[PDB]
Amino acid sequence: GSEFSEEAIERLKETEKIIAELNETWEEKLRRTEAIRMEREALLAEMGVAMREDGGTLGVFSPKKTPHLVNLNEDPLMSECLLYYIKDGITRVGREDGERRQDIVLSGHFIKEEHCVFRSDSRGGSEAVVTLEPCEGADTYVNGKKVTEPSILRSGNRIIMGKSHVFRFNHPEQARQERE
Amino acid sequence: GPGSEFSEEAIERLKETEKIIAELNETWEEKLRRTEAIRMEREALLAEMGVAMREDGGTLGVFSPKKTPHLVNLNEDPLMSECLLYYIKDGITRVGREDGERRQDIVLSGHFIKEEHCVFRSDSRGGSEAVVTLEPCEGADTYVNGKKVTEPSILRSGNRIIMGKSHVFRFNHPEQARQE
Repeated sequence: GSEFSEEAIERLKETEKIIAELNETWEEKLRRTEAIRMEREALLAEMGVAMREDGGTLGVFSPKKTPHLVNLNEDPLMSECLLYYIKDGITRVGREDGERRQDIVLSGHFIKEEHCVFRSDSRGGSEAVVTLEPCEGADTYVNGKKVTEPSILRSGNRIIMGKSHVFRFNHPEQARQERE
Repeated sequence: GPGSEFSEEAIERLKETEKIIAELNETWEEKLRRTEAIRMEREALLAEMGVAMREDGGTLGVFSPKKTPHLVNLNEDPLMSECLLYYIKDGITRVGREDGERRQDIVLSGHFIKEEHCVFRSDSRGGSEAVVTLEPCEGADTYVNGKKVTEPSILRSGNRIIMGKSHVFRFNHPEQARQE
C-alpha cells in the first residue's frame, strides 16, 4: 500500500478543518444564547415596571415602539394573554394542534388550525409596517369588516377572530409619526 | 525499532486527540448548560412578572393576573402615560399626579386629577382573600359603575372605575370571582 501515507495525512488535514468548524458551531451557539439574554434582560425592564413606594411590583406599560395587541375580553379568566407581541417578521395565529406551530394559540369553536398571520416589516429602517393576512376559511374582522385579503393595520384597529376574540391593534411608533 | 516506535508514538497522539475532542464537546456543552440556565432564570423571573413564553424563542406577551386584584386600563391611546395593567396588592396604593411633592404610586395625567386623588386599600387576614376598598380623597371625582364614591366602598370584579371623568379602568378580582 504505497498510498497509506497520503491516505493518513489527508484525513488528518480534513480533521484539522473539522475541529475548527466544530469549535465555531459552539461559539455560534453561545453567541445567540447570550443575545437572547440580551433580549431577556431588556423585557425585564423595557416597556417597564411601575413600583409602589414600599418597592412593590406595581404595573406594566405597553411597549413604546413595537406594535402589539391588547385583549379586549372583559374577564381576567383569560388563559390568553392580556397583551400579545407583533414582533417583526411573521406572527402565526391559530390552534394548539401543531401541524404547523402557532405563535398565538387561541381557544374557540371558530378559530381555525391556522387562522391568520401578521407580517411585520421595517425594510426602510423606519416605522414597522404590519399587514393582517387572513387565511382561507378563517373569519377575521377589522373594525367590523370581514377581511379576506392582506391589509395594512393602523393604530386603533379592532380585530375580531372567530367569534370569541376581540383585540385592539396598537402601533405606537406609527402613531408617534402620524400624530406628531 | 525507531520506525516502529514512531508508529506507536503517532497513534497514541490520535487517541489523545479523540479524548481532546470528547473533552471539547464536554466543556462546551457545560458552558452552554450554565449560560442557557441564566436565560431560563430570567425567563423564570419574567413568568413570575406575568410574561408568556413558549419554550424555544420565548416571548409571547402578558397575561392578566389570575390571583391578584388589578386595574385594566381601558384608555385607547397607544402613547399614554399610564400603565396598561396596575396591580392592587396588600396595603395602600395611591392615585394622583407626579408634580405634587408627596409621591404617588399610580400617576394619572390630565387637568382633573387632584394631587392625591384616591387610595386603594387591600386587607387580607390569615383569610387570604383580599377585600379591596377604594378611598376617595376630598374634592376628587371618582365614580364606580356610574356611582360617585364619596366614602370607602368595596370593589368587586367587573367594576368600572372612572377618575377625573377621563380615566377608565376595569377592576378585576380573579379570586373574588371564583368564590362565585
